[PDB]
Amino acid sequence: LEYPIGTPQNLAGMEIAAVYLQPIDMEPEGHMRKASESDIHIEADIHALSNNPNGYPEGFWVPFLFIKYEITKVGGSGAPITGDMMAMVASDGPHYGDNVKLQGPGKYKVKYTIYPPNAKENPMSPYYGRHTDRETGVRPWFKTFSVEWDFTYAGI
Amino acid sequence: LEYPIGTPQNLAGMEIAAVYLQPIDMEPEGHMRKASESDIHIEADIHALSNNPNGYPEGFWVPFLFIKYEITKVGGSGAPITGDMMAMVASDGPHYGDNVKLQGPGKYKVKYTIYPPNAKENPMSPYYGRHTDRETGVRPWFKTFSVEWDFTYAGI
Ligand SMILES: [Cu+]
Ligand SMILES: [Cu+]
Ligand SMILES: [Fe+3]
Ligand SMILES: [Fe+3]
Ligand SMILES: [Fe+3]
Ligand SMILES: [Fe+3]
Repeated sequence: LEYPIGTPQNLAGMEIAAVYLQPIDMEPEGHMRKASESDIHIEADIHALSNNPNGYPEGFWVPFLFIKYEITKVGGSGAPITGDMMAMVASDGPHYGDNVKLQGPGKYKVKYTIYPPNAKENPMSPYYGRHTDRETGVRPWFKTFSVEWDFTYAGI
Repeated sequence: LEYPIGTPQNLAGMEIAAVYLQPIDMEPEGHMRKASESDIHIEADIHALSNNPNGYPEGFWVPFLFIKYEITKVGGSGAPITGDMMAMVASDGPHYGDNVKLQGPGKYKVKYTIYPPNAKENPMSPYYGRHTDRETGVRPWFKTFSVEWDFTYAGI
């Protein structure tokens, strides 16, 4: 089962939603924190809106992005939980996610930093292209942006 | 306007169609053969079918694949034209494609070799995951396969 973190935010011709669930098992092994050592599996569900400037039809998953997360416990006496999400596929389709260990129940601040395919930070920069010619060309990639939400962790 | 290469073939829970159009200009530069040095831009349009075993909803583009192509001129006294396609986005959405120089008008044989994200040959093996756990898990990736077509090049 999936639990939402705030309401989805629409930016750069995309709908950015943040959900969480029980920790997961993934292939290749050694990328995700072990489920037994994790608290949640945090996800970034990024999908195209109508008239997306980079050629994606409505509802399509936006691939080859790189998402960095920052999770801070509201009022908590702990450091921010940071990490990088990974592109993966599940029963609900492709998404960006990571297995995370939290700092107990309470209110938390979540911040995602979405990097375009051409970003200096994006390892998949040389693997994904964009047509520029008049006939089949699309608009330049969006510039790196951040997105925040507040959520109450109860303990799932 | 795109021109078709035979009829699409349905394999491994996907619909595999081969098209071509005029050569393109792509960002980043230095990956595609120059449009002035090319004859066509060959594409592989791979989309999910209903009941796709790896979690893709119907119509969705299948990402992180690696496609190798082999183009032979029927009866022609020329070497086969080979290469690797690249994941890119255009006005019609994401796909795999490459700029190719043909050997004049005539009948041709096209052969694509589709590699799953976990393939030894696929550079994007450490970049794309798959849930394996009972609840959110999907079926293992398809095994590497080939698809062939015959087409008549008239000259764009
Ligand atoms: Cu995931
Ligand atoms: Cu292309
Ligand atoms: Fe393994
Ligand atoms: Fe294993
Ligand atoms: Fe999800
Ligand atoms: Fe196309």
